[PDB]
Amino acid sequence: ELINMRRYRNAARKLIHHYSLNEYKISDVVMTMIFLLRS
Amino acid sequence: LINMRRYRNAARKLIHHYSLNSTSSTEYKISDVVMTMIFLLRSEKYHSLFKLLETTFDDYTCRPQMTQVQTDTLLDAVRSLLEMTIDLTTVDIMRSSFARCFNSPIMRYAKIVLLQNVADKRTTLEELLIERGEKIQMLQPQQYINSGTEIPFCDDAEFLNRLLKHIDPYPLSRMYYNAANTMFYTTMENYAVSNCKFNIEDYNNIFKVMENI
Amino acid sequence: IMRSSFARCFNSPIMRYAKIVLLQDKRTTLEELLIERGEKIPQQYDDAEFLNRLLKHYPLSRMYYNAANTMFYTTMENYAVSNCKFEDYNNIF
Amino acid sequence: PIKLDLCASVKLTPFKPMRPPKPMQCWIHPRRANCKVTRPRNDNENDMLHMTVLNSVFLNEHAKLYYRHLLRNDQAEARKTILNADSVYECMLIRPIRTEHFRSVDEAGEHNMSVLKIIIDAVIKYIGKLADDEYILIADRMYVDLIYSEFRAIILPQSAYIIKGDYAE
Amino acid sequence: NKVRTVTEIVNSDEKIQKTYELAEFDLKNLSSLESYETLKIKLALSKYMAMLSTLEMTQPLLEIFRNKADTRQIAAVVFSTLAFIHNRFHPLVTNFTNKMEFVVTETNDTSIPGEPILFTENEGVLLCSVDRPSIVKMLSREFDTEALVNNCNVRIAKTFGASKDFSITEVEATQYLTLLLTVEHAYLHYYIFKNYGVFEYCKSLTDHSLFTNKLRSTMSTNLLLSKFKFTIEDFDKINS
Amino acid sequence: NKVRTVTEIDEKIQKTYELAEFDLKNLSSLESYETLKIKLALSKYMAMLSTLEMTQPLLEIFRNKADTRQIAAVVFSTLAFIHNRFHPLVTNFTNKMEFVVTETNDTSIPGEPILFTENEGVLLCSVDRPSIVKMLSREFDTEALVNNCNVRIAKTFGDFSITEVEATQYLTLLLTVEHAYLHYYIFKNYGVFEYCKSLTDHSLFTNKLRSTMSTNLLLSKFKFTIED
Amino acid sequence: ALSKYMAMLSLEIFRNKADTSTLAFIHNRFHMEFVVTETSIPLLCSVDRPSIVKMLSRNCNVRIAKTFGAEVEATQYLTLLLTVEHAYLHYYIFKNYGVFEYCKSLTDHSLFKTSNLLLSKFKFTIED
Repeated sequence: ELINMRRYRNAARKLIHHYSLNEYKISDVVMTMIFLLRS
Repeated sequence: LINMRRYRNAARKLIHHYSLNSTSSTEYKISDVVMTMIFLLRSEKYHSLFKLLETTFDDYTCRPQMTQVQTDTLLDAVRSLLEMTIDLTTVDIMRSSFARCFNSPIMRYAKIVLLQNVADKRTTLEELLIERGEKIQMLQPQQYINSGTEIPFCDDAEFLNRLLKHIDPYPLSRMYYNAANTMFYTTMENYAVSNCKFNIEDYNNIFKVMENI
Repeated sequence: IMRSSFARCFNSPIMRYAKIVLLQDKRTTLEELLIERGEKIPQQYDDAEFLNRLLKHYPLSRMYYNAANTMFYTTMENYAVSNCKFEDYNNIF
Repeated sequence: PIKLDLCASVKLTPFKPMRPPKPMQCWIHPRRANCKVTRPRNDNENDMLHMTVLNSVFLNEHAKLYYRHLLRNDQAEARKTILNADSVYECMLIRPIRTEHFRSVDEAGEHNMSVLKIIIDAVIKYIGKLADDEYILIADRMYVDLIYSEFRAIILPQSAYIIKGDYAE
Repeated sequence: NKVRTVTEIVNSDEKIQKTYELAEFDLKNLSSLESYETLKIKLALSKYMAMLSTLEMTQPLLEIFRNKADTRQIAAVVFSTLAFIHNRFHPLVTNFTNKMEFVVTETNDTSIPGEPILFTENEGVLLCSVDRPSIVKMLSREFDTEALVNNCNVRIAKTFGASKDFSITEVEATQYLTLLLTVEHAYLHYYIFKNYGVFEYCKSLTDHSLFTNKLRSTMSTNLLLSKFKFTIEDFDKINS
Repeated sequence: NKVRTVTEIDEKIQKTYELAEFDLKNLSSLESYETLKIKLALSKYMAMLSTLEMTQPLLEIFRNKADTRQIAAVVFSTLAFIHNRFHPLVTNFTNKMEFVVTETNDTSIPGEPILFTENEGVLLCSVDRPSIVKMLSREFDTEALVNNCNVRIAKTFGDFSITEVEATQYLTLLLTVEHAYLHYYIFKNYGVFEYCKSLTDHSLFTNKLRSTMSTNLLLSKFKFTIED
Repeated sequence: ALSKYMAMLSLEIFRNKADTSTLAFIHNRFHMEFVVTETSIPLLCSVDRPSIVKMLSRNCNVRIAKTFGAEVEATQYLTLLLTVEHAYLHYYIFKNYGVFEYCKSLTDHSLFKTSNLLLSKFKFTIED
């Protein structure tokens, strides 16, 4: 597996959840966007 | 599908800035790093650098290891993307920049940093100088210019005037910028590799002295 | 990550004991310096046109200045190396 | 608001000799207006300085800001008092190492019990420098303000009062 | 500020008065000064490169530095550059100590940060430490000869008022400027050496502010660098 | 500071001189001279030890659990040599000295293994030979250097059997019997009372030495302390 | 006098240490064993050669009217001559006053034909 998909799922979930709400890091955005790209 | 042209441009400019080779200065956004790293994820040849920048997301104290042929493969890949030669210190610069980027969270403004996260036993300038002086004193001066050798001043006035017209369009201010920036880059990287604390303060005291005189 | 945590733990110093660390005005009078030196003190046994040419080949003030400051600075160096206390110089000049 | 025993008892405008900082905020103590962070514009990657605005009431008879009476072997690189009329200003120079930073006691919630151990050691020896017959009072809170890195802890200026007792033997 | 010159005729009281904003003439003075400085800098560079060409430099400086083997050329070019600099500070002087030596540093173990070029006399004559890899990487640094580098009103004024072959680009101009500046700083260090001793050389290396003490007396009576002022972006916060 | 000298014959030209260079040269000469003198004294003393027919090394002189005669010989030699150091005119000690060589912790007082307490008729020197061996039982770091930045960097840019280690033991014994000699001085000058007081507080040596010794010392070359 | 001294001469002599008329010329102006030291105060004639090495090695209107009308060796040599002249003066004290008076002159110089000598023709001063 190129990217462990679990943390990608989790990061995407939490980032989008906080955005919907209205603590994070740029690397987190990187993991979420690559979660996206893989999906 | 995506625009490999823009992705390549972003990746190239970003590495140029991180490697300090380019005296050019430009602000980079999150979009830019996304652009570059997606390019890497698309560049099968550069997927080795892609794994390296993936591993940089880790504790950022690790030093990755790879076999020699893997090493020259990485070097050829980075040379191909840069179309400069290049060396492993540039790779360490890349990795340290990626680590210092990831660990830095999003902010409304750019945080200006100094090169660190390299190597491990903190070193000063004084004993660094001691070692340099000892080794150089132990090394024979391979050259010898004798007498008060005449300066070959090119007295040809028209030669100097053609040189002048040929350099007149040059914005000398840009020349100052590029030269000073490259000087600073080499000085600071030599400090980082030597693991000697770079002292920006006296570096600026140089400019202060210039202003005074 | 946990491996790296252990790595840094290994990279932490531990207790030591106390150590006697190390750390690296009076001007010698002329009399004893001169005594020692002398105690420590034999090996070897008109033209007008040329004069004018020498003359033609220099601000005199600056030249005497350079020579005099040279000699004064060397005398100060000799005093410093000898630890010797330094007016008699003015008596010379 | 100043008067005089003079028959006119003229109004005397309380001119302030110095110029207090305009940006009166502190990321270490954002709520504390009297806390003014000033990372000195210079291990030096984390050099530090901070000025605390207090009332001159906490000054003693010999012109000394009370809490300073129990600081010995002061790890703080620099520290001294200033006054601009009633207001006063304590500026403390510090410089942790690159991998070291100091953090406000406020809302610390620190789980490292040994860091708490060093903090409590600092404060306990501090108050131990007190004299038995001498009583102390604090006018800001029921605690002492302090900032601290894992490596060391540095007391903050305090609303301190020094009242001396007299035990009749 | 303002000057109100009176034009009149003594025959009658008829008088005339013109205010003259000295700012425009001060700006003309400043523009003439900047043009003259640019010209002198460019002609100094022209002389330097012309004497380099007369130094039978075949391959441009860049791969002169890439050349490990031809230390003859490295010594010749460094000696010529330092000669040109000292002549700039000493137009009368055009030759140096009879004997000269040059030593090259080719690794981190031999190359120092900050001052890749150094000197440490062998107690009889001064030897020229020169870090070839450092300058190799210096020139190898990609360059920005397209993005112009910088009061807005006076800037617009100088813009609009400004009524705007051997193979060389502006990149080598950057390269030669950088070499001249590095050798300038190194030569200042070596001036400190020759003028005050090796100990003072060392302390000035450790503290470039001492160049103010030792050269505000002499050099200012200026630098090629002194044309502009230089600093670090947002140096204030950088310091903290 | 700065000392400017004006030289002229109206044309006036004034030079400026920095006294820092003179201070530098003066200091460097001072440390070189002091190191030379200290090594000279060490060489002289170890040479008179060599002439003391000690065919066995000083550590062996402490492996002699039984032979306290040579222990007394070396103690008297060191003490008389130090007495000459502070009294170059005198090269000898009072007629008789008595020696007892302690051999246990309960017979050795911490800090002062060497001591001089009178038996009410004459001073007796109590020395714990095992303690002295423990002094000499520690390997000495003769490999890594020991320690202003600018002065240090600039100055850096400026056959019978003996070793650096042996020189270390010689310096150690010299300074130890030196401290013991200071105690003996307090004794001979101001009684049982004051030598004991100097033993308790060695700050007493301060005020007791400005009288004579200041009018110097091996150890004065360096200054010592403990960390933080 | 400087040109005459140059002419009869016709740091390098101080470079070759083993290579160890000026005094006679100065004697003529104002009117013998040799030894050279290498280590130096801050008829034998001692010569502190290291000191000598340290010596040797170490109107607008008128101008414009003229316009419209259209050396290191010198310092070294004069410094060396002045040093040799002071040495000759002290040797003269030795000859004409005595050994002890010569030493007193060395220690203190206030105690002191002269016109030809170039030392009397200029003044040098020192400021705190």
